[PDB]
Amino acid sequence: SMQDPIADMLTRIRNGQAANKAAVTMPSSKLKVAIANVLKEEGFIEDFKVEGDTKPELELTLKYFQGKAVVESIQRVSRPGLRIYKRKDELPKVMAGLGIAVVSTSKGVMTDRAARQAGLGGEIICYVA
Amino acid sequence: ATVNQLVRKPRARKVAKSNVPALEACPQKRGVCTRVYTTTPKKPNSALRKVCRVRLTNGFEVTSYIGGEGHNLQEHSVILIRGGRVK
RNA sequence: UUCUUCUAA
RNA sequence: AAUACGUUCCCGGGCCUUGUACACACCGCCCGUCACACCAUGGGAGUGGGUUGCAAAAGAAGUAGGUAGCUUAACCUUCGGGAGGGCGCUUACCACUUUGUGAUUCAUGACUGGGGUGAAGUCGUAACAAGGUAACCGUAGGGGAACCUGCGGUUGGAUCA
RNA sequence: UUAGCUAGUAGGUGGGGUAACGGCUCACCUAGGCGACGAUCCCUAGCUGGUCUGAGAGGAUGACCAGCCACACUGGAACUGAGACACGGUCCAGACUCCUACGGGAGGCAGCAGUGGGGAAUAUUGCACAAUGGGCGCAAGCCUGAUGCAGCCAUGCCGCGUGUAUGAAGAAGGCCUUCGGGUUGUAAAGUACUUUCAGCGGGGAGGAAGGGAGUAAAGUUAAUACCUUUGCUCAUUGACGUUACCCGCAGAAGAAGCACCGGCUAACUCCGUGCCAGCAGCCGCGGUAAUACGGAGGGUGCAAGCGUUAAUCGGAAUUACUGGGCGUAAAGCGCACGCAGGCGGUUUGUUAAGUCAGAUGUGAAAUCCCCGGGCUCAACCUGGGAACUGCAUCUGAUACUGGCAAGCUUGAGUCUCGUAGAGGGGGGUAGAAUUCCAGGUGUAGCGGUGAAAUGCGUAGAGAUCUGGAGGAAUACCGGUGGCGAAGGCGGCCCCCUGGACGAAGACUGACGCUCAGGUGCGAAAGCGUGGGGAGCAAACAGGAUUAGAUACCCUGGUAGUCCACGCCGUAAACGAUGUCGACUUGGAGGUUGUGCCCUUGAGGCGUGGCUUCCGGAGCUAACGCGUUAAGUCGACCGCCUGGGGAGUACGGCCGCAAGGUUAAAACUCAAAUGAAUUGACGGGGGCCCGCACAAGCGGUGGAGCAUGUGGUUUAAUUCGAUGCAA
RNA sequence: GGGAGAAGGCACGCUGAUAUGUAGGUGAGGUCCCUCGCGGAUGGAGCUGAAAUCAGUCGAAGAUACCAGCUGGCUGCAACUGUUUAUUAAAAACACAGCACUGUGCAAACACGAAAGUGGACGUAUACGGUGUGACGCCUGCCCGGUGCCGGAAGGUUAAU
Repeated sequence: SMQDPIADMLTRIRNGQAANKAAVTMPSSKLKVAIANVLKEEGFIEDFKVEGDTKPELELTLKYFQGKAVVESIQRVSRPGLRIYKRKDELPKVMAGLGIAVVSTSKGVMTDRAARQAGLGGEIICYVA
Repeated sequence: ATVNQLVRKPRARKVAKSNVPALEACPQKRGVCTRVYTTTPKKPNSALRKVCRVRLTNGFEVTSYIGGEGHNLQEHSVILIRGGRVK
């Protein structure tokens, strides 16, 4: 049943944009926060609110612009059936670099343009555009 | 199309064959005339197509269209074929 | 209740 | 003059509607035996090749082992021999070759099975409309041929004071 | 449609053997070894750098150059030697060829030429060791069919010509024409100019540098012998060679051709031709006016070549890793189970495997790329660089994925009370019906169809009542209800038994998902033994029916339908939608729980499970789906790849068989196909009209003649009209 | 299950070694227990004795004599083991398990018996009698006119009376 919480997360983001919701909540993970603390920093969400003691629940705030949405695309690169590990030179450019690609390297979670300036590759999670 | 199925079984690209097998990947092959005759074609056209039954080099017995208008062909004659179907 | 068929431009 | 109740049916036309594989348009499309012709093929008493397994036979040359025999310039030496070598002997291995039995593959084969194809044949008209017994899947039976019928299922079927 | 393979095999011990280790060999133990990550067997094949295509991913490919390997008439074996199982060595067997006085011998172009052969097709018994090397020698040298040259083929890649200006009378002529003209066409003619190349004649580098001799000095030694080293002279060394290059010479001279014009795709007329001749990559042209045939003119495309065929990728995303789909266009197994398999909640450490980073090694050269250089440029040659996408090693890195431990509880699973149910087997039991049997009553028909008839009846049927027997199914309830994974399950009762849901809880600690191969279930018909057999009903029989009726209809009627136990394993086994998650507008229901509110009556507010219709976004080729997705995403499995052939052949598998199952190929076509639109049509449905029918009356068709047509006849019976509409 | 001893091929003597008798079999005297026996263990002398390997060695030949299968391929018929023409015929004939029909409710049917009675059967329809067919596999169509058989009792016919 539960084969990924990450692909659960991005689709809950994806279906919440079209549903025009302001708050998408889900149970939280350590890796989930490490991604959610990028897109606020990268300016694709407005707020995330990690709460919950017995079980942490991540509650998001969707960023909307001129009525319509901000997240024009949200994907998954390394799926659980097929993992993706690209070096620092094979880091992509989402929408010719205008979008961002979330990569997890040994130095935590960052974006690809930071990882190029970090000069070290790793596991590409998803594409956000 | 699941990659595990793609792992357990590769994509079988379909293998195509020649429509002109008697030349056996040659440009032209020598032949011997066996019977020279005419043949009515199929429904949309009505003619007497001059044509010859040919014994080849490799023992194959094929038919091959006589192009042009008029010829001097006999049986037991040495000819040369290039290919091409007649529709 | 019964009742068929129309060649090849 | 007669007669018109009437619109059930007939013929035609219009309108809405539905079905539809039709579209030089139901005088439409369409099917299968059968007859003829063409094309490749299945099967097939067999037939002739190729390849190979298997079980043994086979033992040239060669080398290795043994060696009664014949033999033997350097070396030992009493000068007699010593070892060794030669030659032959036999043994081991093995090529050529042979036997049987299989297997596999190609070619061929009286005859026979369907298949596909026809600008004109013969027989019927099953399907397409409720195609004039709705259609079709299974399965079984029957029957020149489409097919028919029984049981079960499907709608990918029309009808409705 | 190759699943089992192996006995020195696999391992050990010991001995032997080889340069070396080791069933390398042998002996003796052990029974191992291998395989679904494809062993085994069959088919095909020298391998790589590379080459070709492709944007890439890839695909194909291995001539030429390289690196390796293998082979040398065939089959064998050793020998020798550091190195051989030796193309140009031996020995044996074979084959073939040759010589012989017949006793015997000899022979190996896959070296370079060449000959024959085969073939669609691939060159000279060519020259020369000058250079470059290689072998021997102190050297000189000797040899080299390695090597450097020439011939040969538009075999390929390049570079170059076959002139340049001018020239309208728009010449002639051709073609075409609206006969006016147009076009060929500045094209040619003519004029002025140029002489590249080829030719001819003359001239004239580099590749020839080295080395070689004679000499000088130094070193070495007793040496000023020799020798060595370094200077100096004499001569050189060229096969190509009549070189590269340079001047003369002469004239526009000696030098352009294929393919194409219907669309696809750049470029049209005319004339011949009449489904003939033909054309043809595809669609398709020719059946008297052809831009598609043939010819001409004109034009387009290329060019010393131009076409056709062959052959490979691309286009083709048409196997979709990049980069596909499976509701109906091909495609989700009939479902369920489940191993291997792949996949995995959460949190903490650990590990550092994967992964990432760095560094070393290697990834030969060539090639390709980039920057240069050289040949008059170009092709070509060549310098440097990058690249060679890898692999090995070392140093890290710790987010994730693993590995290791510990936890947590949401996932998953128990415990507790209940709930609904055609959920399952087993055994009873009812009531109607039908049939049959027996009897009473009673009389002449019954039955069936569209009509009938077969049939049943006076031997008393039918009908009617009474009695009895038997099998099968279980009205009403009943429901776009219920349950089961489906296949499916329907009177009532009993016995055994399953699943689901809900409620409060308690617990467990990730215990999960999917699942090739495997296992079970699995409608109906069919099969096997037994049983049973009312009704019904293939086949079959009769009767109709019709042109025919092996059918539809009637009257019969058997397997079969029922039961027990087994086989078969297919169904439009359909929701034509595989399973388990998560998210995402609603409305109207059905069914089944369970809280609250006074139930203030059949009420309201909740909260679950399941299911039906509608329908938003979204998606969809459309149709539609639409919180039970055909929406958005996750995991894993099954499948698809033009149509016919064909789920067929041939093998295997399974079965008593029927068959099931696995699963092609040849050949053939340019379609097949899905939705949806417009018409048309329906022995489809509504609504309306018409001397359409009905209601009427008179006629035609009988007769004779008139008139017209057909036919026949004729020397000729002029021609045309020929359903309705001659 | 078989076919299949398919077919086909190899070994075979003697001597020695292994081991001057081995594998094995038998098993004392000993020794201990002993409820002491027509004992139990232990114990192994003794005798008896395969099979194999290795190495020799003889012949033309070693299962040397006697003894003791000719095999293969196709097809007819019957499935088979069986039974038979004593004394010219052993089979395709018969029988057969199997199948089908039919009869029969026990004082059975039926048979032998003038009868009594007996067999049937001390069996009771999963029984018995008869006929046909002859395993097993796949099967087994049509015709009741005829001839039989069965069922019917309306009418015609009709005995003794």
